[PDB]
Amino acid sequence: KLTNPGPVPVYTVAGPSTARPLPDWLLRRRKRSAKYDPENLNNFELIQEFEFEEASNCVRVSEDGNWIMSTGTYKPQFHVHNTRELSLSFSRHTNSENVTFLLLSQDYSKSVHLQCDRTLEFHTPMGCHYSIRIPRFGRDLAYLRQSCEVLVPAVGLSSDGSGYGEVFRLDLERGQFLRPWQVDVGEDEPGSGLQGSIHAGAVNVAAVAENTHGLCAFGTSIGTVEFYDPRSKSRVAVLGNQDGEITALDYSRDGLSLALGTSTGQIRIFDLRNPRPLLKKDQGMGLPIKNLIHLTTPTEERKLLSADKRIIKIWDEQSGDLWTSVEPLVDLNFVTHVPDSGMILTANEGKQMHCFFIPNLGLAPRWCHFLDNLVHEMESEK
Amino acid sequence: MKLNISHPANGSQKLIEVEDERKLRHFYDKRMGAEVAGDPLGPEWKGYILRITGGNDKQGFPMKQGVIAPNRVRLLLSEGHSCYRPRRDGERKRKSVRGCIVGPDLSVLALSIVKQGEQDIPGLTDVVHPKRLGPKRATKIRRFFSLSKDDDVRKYVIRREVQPKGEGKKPYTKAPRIQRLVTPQRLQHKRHRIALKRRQQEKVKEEAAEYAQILAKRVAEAKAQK
Amino acid sequence: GISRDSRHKRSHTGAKRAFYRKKRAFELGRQPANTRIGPKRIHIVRTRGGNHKYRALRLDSGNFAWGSEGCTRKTRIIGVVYHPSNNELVRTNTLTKSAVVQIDAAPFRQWYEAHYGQPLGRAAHGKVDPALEKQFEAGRLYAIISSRPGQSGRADGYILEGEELAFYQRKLHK
Amino acid sequence: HQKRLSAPSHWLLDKLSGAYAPRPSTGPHKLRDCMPLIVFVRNRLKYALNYRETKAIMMQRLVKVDGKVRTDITYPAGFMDVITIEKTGENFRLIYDTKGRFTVHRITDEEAKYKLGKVKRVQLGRGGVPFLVTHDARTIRYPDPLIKVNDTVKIDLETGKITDFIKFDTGALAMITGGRNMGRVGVITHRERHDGGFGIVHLKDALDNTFATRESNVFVIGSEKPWISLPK
Amino acid sequence: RRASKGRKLRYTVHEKLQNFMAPEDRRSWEEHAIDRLFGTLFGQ
Amino acid sequence: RAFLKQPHIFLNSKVRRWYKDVGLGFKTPKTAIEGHYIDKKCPFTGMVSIRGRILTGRVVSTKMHRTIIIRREYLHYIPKYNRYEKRHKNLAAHVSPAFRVEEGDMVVVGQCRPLSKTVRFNVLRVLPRTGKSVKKFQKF
Amino acid sequence: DIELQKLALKAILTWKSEGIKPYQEHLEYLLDEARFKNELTVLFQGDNKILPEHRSEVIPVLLHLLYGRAISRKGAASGRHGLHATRLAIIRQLDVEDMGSFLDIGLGPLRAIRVVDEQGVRESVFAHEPLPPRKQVGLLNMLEAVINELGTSVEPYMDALVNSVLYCLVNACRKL
RNA sequence: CUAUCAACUUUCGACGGCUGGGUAUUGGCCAGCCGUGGUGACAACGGGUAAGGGUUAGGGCUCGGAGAAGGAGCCUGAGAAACGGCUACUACAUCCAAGGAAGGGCAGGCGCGCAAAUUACCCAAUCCCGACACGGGGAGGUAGUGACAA
RNA sequence: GUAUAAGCAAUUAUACAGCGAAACUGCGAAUGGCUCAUUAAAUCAGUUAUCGUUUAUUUGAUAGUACCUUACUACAUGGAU
Repeated sequence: KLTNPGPVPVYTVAGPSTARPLPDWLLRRRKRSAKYDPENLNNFELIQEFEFEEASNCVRVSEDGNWIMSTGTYKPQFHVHNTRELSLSFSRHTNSENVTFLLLSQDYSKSVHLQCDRTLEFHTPMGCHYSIRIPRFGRDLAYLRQSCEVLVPAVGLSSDGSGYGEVFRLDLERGQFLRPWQVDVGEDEPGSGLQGSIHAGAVNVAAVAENTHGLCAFGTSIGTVEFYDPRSKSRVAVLGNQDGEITALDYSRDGLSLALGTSTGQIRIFDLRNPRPLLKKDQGMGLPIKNLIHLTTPTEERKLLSADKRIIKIWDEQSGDLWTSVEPLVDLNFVTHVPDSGMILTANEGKQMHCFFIPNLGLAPRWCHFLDNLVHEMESEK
Repeated sequence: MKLNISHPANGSQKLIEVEDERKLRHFYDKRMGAEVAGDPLGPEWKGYILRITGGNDKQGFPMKQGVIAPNRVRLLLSEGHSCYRPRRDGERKRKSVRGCIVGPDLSVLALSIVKQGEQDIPGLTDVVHPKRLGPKRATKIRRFFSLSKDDDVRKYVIRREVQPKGEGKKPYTKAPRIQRLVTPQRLQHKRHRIALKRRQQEKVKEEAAEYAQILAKRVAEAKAQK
Repeated sequence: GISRDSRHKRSHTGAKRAFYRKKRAFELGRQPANTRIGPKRIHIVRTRGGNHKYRALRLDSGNFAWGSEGCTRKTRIIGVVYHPSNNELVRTNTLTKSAVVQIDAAPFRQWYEAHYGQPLGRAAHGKVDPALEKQFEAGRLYAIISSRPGQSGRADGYILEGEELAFYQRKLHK
Repeated sequence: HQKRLSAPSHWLLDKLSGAYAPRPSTGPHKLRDCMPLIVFVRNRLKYALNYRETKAIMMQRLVKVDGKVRTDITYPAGFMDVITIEKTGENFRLIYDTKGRFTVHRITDEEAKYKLGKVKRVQLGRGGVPFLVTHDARTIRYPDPLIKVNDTVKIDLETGKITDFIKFDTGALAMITGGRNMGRVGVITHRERHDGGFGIVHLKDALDNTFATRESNVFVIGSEKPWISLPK
Repeated sequence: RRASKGRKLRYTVHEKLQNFMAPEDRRSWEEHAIDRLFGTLFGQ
Repeated sequence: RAFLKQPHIFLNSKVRRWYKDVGLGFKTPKTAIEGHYIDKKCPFTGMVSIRGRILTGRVVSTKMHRTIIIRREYLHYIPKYNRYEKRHKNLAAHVSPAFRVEEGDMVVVGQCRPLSKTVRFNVLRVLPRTGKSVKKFQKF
Repeated sequence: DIELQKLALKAILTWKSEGIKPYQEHLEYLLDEARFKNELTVLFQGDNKILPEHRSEVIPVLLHLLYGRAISRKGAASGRHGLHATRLAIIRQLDVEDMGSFLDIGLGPLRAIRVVDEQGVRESVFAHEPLPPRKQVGLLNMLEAVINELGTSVEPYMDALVNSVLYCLVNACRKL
């Protein structure tokens, strides 16, 4: 566990130390053969077996906050950790490298994931209910909860009817594929296969509010955000012609402001009624941004940015200034905060899935109590 | 909370009964491996500092280094970890252990004296305990004794004396069979090895030459037929 | 879940048979490996007979053969440009067999100017196809991957040249 | 652990060797074409009685097969492998008969010094050197350049050197080692190619009986020249 | 047909996929504000 | 699609075409020799080799991409009738673009490594006749 | 000697400098004997190339380390792939001004030698040896690799190269 | 054996070819791309469940799917998806100082209140497994009962 | 292969020597067998092929690979249990 910046310190309590680590086999040979002397005090991990040995894809934390589900790539699996028991509860293999997973229950008792071989897989504790193939390739996943329906965006343009583009939406009380919502993606080559072209033709991100009204927002590769209203099942708005692909999409706690982002690396915080951007920030380099979420240090509101330059930037919302910047030293593919405060679980490319602790953002969560005493010890040592 | 006090340099150890959690209070919320002074413990313990290395709480559970849960927790131990030995090969077993956080619910604390003080613990630092066995391999004996090239580990090895049975016979010595000691039989082993190498290559050279002249012979006969 | 047996498919005459047995160990087929660009990540898999095969998951460099002149060099890999199997693979920047990808040209240009002498990309035996010269002036060549990155643990292949080169330029423009 | 009846019927066991029968170990000769050393000692030669007796005899260096001491009990010794026993100083060789059964022959040292082995195949080994595969699973490096497939070689058995060779020839006498006409010593008179698999030879005896055996089962012994002492 | 392997949406009910989750209606707004906002989007 | 190629012949050199004979008394056709067509399952162009059984037959459905269907007729002895009965068998074989396919001809095929679930044979020598449709019956 | 190399590089990193500061991981990975080729090809033609600003501050220590790894006899196997491919790799990935400073490091005593004067021969030079022949063999193989990888960029380095190789050739033929 | 089974497949791709992935390897085995099939009155397809070969005078002789409380995943090893282990869920059951801990099969007797063949001995021979002449073997033989007969 | 058992049993040139518990290391347990909804040329049997693959153990042969700027050197190899 280290401390990267001066003013607002970040703490990488768990995570890889090196950018290019060797084979674990050679590391074990060296450790059991030669003489070593490691920093035994501050070197540890907080959750046993928090790795995958090849890479990682996605982390989420349950609504109850007792279950951490995390997928990894080789022998493509997902581990589930009982965070009260601070260890690996189980580890289940699959047939291909997971793209995106969403939990359903407040515990881990039901999960689903869009999976690289064009599949939706449904996991119980008892096992794995039979997967459903979707016709066209997937990009992300969302779940209408007030009316149970999982919906995936897809790349390419539809088969017949129109040439708009599709978000496959199937209900769970009904079971069938209801209907792909018609979302225009852009013009394609007429001489092409059914799985689109290599340059464009993609819907990327879906995001839905679960406590406010819930406008189903979709983001398309020509930089175009659309809005569908549930209980109407039709298009409401089209806005935001941007230069980058729309890859960022999340609502606020009130249910009014949206924050979307362009793969040049430019975030725009919009209102749902004022088409002028409420806030604009171009940041980092040309590497495409990946994820963004609102969060409140319980007095003040702030915003996450995650992009694969090893850059995560916590911005302010009421001012726009940069609060904190963190360089995760390796690639990273997903970010999540614990719902309590202060800890950011980050899925990466490296072996060890790494989490950050901001003391100025919040306290240590209800299952690692001594992490505050550990930051305490770091301020003792420095 | 009894304390298993161990002096690793002198090689001695002693359990110490400890009442007065008011005296013990400085140990609380300290991770395994943290350095703590023994001056708060007792007036005899002036100038000492000691590290902690684990212990067992009530209901007898071990304390594994590297776990932050202060309560009892439930890990999954693989082969090469502490507090578990594998029943069979390749086994991963889920066991419950106590985290590194020294709480009030412990029963024994493993403590190790790292720097002494001016006073002496009576049963702890006064008593010396030797190492059980001396070094066996030749190079480690050489590093232990700082011998020169001509200084004969065969006569500088450790010896141990015992008495046998037979109603008090002569005392009897024992010597540890120095391993990495070069002998003429080792020399002849290596020499016979390289002799085997050169004999084999000599054989293949001879047979290759004879096959060369036999192929010249058979090609000459086939062309004389032609 | 994944297997290679043919019990579940239909008969040659178009019939369905129960043929209910259990998946044994010799019809095992392992999960695929999306070999992507990054630092070197290779997982070792022991297979029947105790053979080792190296599933390469993240690769940066491989070697490529400019064997027309008789050289080959270990260069980096920028990113895939076209793939005959899947446009999703072209999107997700995956390296498989027969995958055309732009590679760095600097060791090749170094070897060229060292051997023949004339600068390239800035006598009568040192001659270049003009399309290859344009690739050198841009500094990012078109090569193909022909080594199996999944079952060999290395990205190696030959540079593109001539008819295949122009064919793949036309395919990229398609 | 097959039964005595299911054991091959050409290494003989009487009606009292129990319901079981040993299986040969892994070695040069094939499973069906083997005579194990315990069955050679205590069932055919009867130089011992019991499994433990044969264990003791084979444990002391007393039975030598093909010039090398053999330790284990069930070492396979299928076909034309000389068996030198020094305490009796005898050498035994395994041939077949007209019916197709193992027949043991007694030989002294002069004819016991060499072996006659059929060539399985020939290739180039590592380093670019031709090597030669017998049916005894013996590999001879650097052979005579005329020795093709289905040749026969007289082997020194002391240095393993290629002492002589015999050529596959129509007009030569042979011995059969397989097929329904197994073990019928006679002369090769005809070869039929049948390119596409399973070439045939037509082999008659010395006394006017024609039959068709396949080249794989054919084992060349000599044109007239019976280089091994066949039993009279 | 060119489409067997899931390529067309077979609108067929699934036995195990029948009754997974009950709808829990979690919306903090009284729906009049929300559909009045859907009326008063950018367009009005 | 990608560019098709013979596996290890160097094309773009600034300084050939490989085709092997199967043997068995066969002759490679001239379209296989010089015709620039390329396919991996052709025994004269690809790396597929022919060994084992050699069979004949008559094509029935040539309307397929380089694979024919062969009706194999023979006489089945049933003991209850003590009579011979006609039985047709439906094979398949990978057809090379070297030869001129004719429907109803007499084609010799050869056993190869399994190229598909049904395709186990390669065509070697067609013999052109005037074979008719399904209504024709003959042992071949 | 690789242990002395590790201690020396630790000392140079003790010289806390902003020039060496962004490259210490590349230095230790070049030095670790199981990461040499991969660390080389991530150093050169990677995203984190040597910045030309403090290139004059980082190149000397990097080049002395490259000479150490190209001179090492411990970890090398046999054959051309044993240490010859390593030297060829280093010289192929090097640059020409870097090559000039490197050959300055490579020619120890023979950096400032003069083989020809205003007169023809310098017998006072040739009847005195500053180098053992083992080091001469190493120098000469090194320089053959340098020339073979250099090509036409030899022009600013002739007045040293020809002096070196001619001194070696004439001392050899005098030893004949 | 059957047309009270004449249409079947494309409802897990059905037949190709090309491209790759994975497999020890070939292969629609799987992922993209496009083509149109493939089977059938010479009996497809379905239905019924009643699931032999070789050794030739003869009879004899020899040989012949799914699971280890239940799904699901993983591990070693040349050879297993071992049920040997683990991991989570479910269904049981046991100990306790109530904080906690380990665990799942076969054989025998009764199965009316009235009934009837051993809870036997040894690896002695044949055979098998090991660092190995010596250790270990639930195949194998030896023994006991019988008026059911003969 | 690893013995300093604080294990026995001894002397006629003293690192060790004979026997040798425990322990580390290597091998072994792809069956001997039990239960029950069955498998209707797919298994199975003949008949081929592997130029489409794997193989511990078996026996046979088998591997020429130095120097190559450490030199004002190094020359009885390390650490763990």
